[PDB]
Amino acid sequence: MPKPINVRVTTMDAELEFAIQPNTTGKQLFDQVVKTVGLREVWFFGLQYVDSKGYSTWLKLNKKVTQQDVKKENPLQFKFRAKFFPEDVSEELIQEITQRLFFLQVKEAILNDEIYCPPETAVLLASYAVQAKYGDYNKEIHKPGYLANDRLLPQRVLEQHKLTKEQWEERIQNWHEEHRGMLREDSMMEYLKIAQDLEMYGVNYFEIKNKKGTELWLGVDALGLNIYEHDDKLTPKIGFPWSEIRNISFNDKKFVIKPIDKKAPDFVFYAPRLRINKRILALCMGNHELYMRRRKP
Ligand SMILES: O=P(O)(O)O[C@@H]1[C@H](O)[C@H](O)[C@@H](OP(=O)(O)O)[C@H](OP(=O)(O)O)[C@H]1O
Repeated sequence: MPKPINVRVTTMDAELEFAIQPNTTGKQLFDQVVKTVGLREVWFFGLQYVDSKGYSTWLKLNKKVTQQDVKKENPLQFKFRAKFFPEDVSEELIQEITQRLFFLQVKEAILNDEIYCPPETAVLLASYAVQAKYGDYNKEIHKPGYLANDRLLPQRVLEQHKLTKEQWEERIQNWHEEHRGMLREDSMMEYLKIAQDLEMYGVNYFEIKNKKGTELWLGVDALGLNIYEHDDKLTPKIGFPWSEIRNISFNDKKFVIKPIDKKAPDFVFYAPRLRINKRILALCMGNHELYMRRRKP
């Protein structure tokens, strides 16, 4: 009689562990996590893991987690993260819990430079993050240098020799002071409001190439498909909202965008490995279904 498998699921700010059955499905496991967290806006999330070959991967709901080549470790390692992003944080993130998990994930991303962010904006962001952690600024508790141990800015901004840490840190203090009567909840939501407008926010980039053989970037967001030149991942060269796409399919390393736009050329591009296009497709499918449920429903 088969022994249970140990699994470790980690949210941005929590450690969860379960004892799964040899025949448990990704869906049943997802069900457990969500029920345990009390998350309701489930359509945004999913479970992430690394496969035996080393790649990061999204867990398939409709299968036995045991049949998904997830790198064998004692407690199996899983990461609960947001897979899809809303079009407007304010209208779609209702639960206080969902709001927090998005703030925590987006912040990390900013902090790692995964999402470009102008220095002055970065400081402005950092200030809300502290109002959320340290509450209101009290001159007696929050003595100067109360942040010198915090990770607040990306390493990219600190490289601004125009100022120094303590300088940058007091810049943030100014903005912290200005946020006095602000709730924790509200501050995290302002952070999200400011970050959702950043060009690189919510877009999944993929290294691609066209007929010509030229390097190109492919972005999949909640709103459609964007093709970026190489030196610029902020501003698209050609776009394709979900309401402008008639059909998208891939051949081996062949991707065809069929535009609803009756008298417009099909856009075609080639992606490196096959398992890549496989995932690019899954995202398109997802952001598309989420795009519809926002209108037609
Ligand atoms: O029939 P199953 O048990 O789902 O078997 C396949 C498995 O779930 C893959 O992970 C999935 O790729 P995605 O990650 O792109 O879903 C593939 O989809 P496909 O058949 O549409 O390639 C499925 O066929």
